[PDB]
Amino acid sequence: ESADLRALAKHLYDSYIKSFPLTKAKARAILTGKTTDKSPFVIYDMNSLMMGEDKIKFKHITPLQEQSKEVAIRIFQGCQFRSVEAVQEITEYAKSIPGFVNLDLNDQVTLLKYGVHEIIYTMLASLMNKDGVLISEGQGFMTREFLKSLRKPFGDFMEPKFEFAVKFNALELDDSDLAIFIAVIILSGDRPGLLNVKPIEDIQDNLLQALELQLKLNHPESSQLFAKLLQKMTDLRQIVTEHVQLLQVIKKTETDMSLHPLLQEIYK
Amino acid sequence: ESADLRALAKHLYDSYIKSFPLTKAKARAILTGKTTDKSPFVIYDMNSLMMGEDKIKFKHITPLQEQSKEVAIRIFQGCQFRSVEAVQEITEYAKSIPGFVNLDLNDQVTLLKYGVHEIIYTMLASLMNKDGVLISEGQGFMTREFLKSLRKPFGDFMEPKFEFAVKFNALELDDSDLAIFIAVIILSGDRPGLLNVKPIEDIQDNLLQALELQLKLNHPESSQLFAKLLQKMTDLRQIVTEHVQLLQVIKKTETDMSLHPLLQEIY
Ligand SMILES: O=C(O)[C@H](Cc1ccc(-c2ccccc2)cc1)Oc1ccc(-c2ccccc2)cc1
Repeated sequence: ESADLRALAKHLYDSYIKSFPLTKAKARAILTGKTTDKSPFVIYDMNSLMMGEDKIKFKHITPLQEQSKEVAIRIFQGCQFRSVEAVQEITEYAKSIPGFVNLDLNDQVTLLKYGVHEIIYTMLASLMNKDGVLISEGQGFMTREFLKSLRKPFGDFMEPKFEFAVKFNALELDDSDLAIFIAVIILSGDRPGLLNVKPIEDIQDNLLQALELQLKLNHPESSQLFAKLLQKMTDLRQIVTEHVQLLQVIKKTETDMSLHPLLQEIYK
Repeated sequence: ESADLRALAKHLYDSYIKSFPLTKAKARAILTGKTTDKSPFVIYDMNSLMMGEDKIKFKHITPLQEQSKEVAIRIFQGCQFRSVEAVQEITEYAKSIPGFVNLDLNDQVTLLKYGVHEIIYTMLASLMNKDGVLISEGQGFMTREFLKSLRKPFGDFMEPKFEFAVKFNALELDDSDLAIFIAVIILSGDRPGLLNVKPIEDIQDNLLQALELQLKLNHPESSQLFAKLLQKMTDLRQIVTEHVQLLQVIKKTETDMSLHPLLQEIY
């Protein structure tokens, strides 16, 4: 019966809300300006950056850079802390996924290990528009151009994201939809090291049906969306892959940089 | 209307047959399956390879392994020769997919250029099983072991395909299913340099609709088969991408040989 999928649809949207403070909806309301209830301070140049710390809560170094942790770093390190906070949230959302907490704990760990970032970059799409990405719970907004215009081993970090995001937001999906999609991303099974695929495959199979229907109802006039959406899961894999190697480059550049353990562990 | 799709699917099935000599069905019967009416010649040992040129018309080389060109290469350069026949077999099939031709000539070429490797490794899983892959018009059968016992680079070459294949075959798809699947791969749409996507996506949307029903009316007991088949295309995009990585190193090997250029152009 569908009614059960719809109920499952309802269940996941409900945990999504409880788990993530900045829903795509809050985010877009901030970007589309129209609803100028609260607009973001815009960081487009080093000048703005220093200013931003003033306007927004930035415990980083506002004044001089180079000799005391340059900008490129503080932004990257500032970025680090956000992923972690992202991981704690996604981890929190997984638990609410029917059947996820009853899987071999080892598996649960593997699913989060490989799922976290494809999910991080999908949610990130929600905070991005052709020209930039919201930061600090939406209080700020940092330009795509300003980001691309960063140092050699740091300016190449976001561009690929933006590209995936521009074509992804293209599908015009909303939170109710992402809720299930990230759930499907989590219960993969092609993950290296899994011990009991079938039980995992058995849940994802239920999620997908839930998605199929969700996309059908939420997007009638949108032909073949479900099919186009699953294919998007391929763009992610690449992004991650490019993300880790470019990441390795850093390890060598600045051996004085420290990768947050919760992230150091996840990577492999 | 389900009538037009059922038609489209049959149309594609009919074409796929005329274009592809060795069908899964065929290869299957032959493989680990029985149907032993003409058992295929096996190549499990460095010695079974040699003497394999006697029967099994190989249009590319004679058996000679003794300080006179290595085996790994002779085999590697064989997979190529065959893939090139493949490309042609695919080009014909591509040209029978409704709308395909009425597409910008540059778009057709682009679609073909990037979607050919994925189509191959998909069809290669037809001729494979966890123990080995069917060779030469299905006349032969080279062992997985042997391929894994090849040269250093040439070693971790086919393995990633054997693993993809095992998992792909698990889906237990038939030629009627594969036929529509191949088309969907071709008419992708997110290919670099395309000029006019709309017509492309429009035809794929249609092929995706066709595939869905196809799988519905042939694997009912199967669940979310469509979804799972679609997420297999990512494992494909990966096989091919990782295949240029193990192929880029080959350039750093056998290429600069004064006597062999007219052959380098062919590939
Ligand atoms: O983290 C974010 O919210 C954004 C988008 C983003 C970018 C990259 C990732 C990322 C995810 C996993 C590993 C590495 C990076 C995750 C999110 O990137 C930012 C970069 C800098 C800042 C920033 C924070 C404080 C002061 C100045 C800039 C904010 C966001």
